[PDB]
Amino acid sequence: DLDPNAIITAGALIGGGLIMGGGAIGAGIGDGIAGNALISGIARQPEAQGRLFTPFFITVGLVEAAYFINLAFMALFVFATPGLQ
Amino acid sequence: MEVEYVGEVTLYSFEPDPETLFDALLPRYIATRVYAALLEAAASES
Repeated sequence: DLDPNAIITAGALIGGGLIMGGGAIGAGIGDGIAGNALISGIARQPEAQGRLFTPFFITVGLVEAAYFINLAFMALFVFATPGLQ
Repeated sequence: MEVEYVGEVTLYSFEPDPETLFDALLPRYIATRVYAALLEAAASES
């Protein structure tokens, strides 16, 4: 038989897995690198923290927004699957 | 130059590295001290 909807769901689940895996890798690595920069900057300068948080927040936002877009589209994939009949 | 350790009182950044700067600076410090001695002796001579 191989009900078509079963194949659709399997493909959607694998696609969501890929979306989330890539999003997690990107978010983790980017946040780690930005935090590395922040920690080094604060280590060099005690009071730098106040002004360094601003660019660090910009970077964290730019990375986390990309990750959460992938989150939303995975939710789309596994809950409202395009092309499902 | 015996190293004198005074107890205590944003760290500096050193380009390229502190070791090279120290190596290039010690001879300059010795020359500066010799110059100070020469000036001091000139004043004493006058």
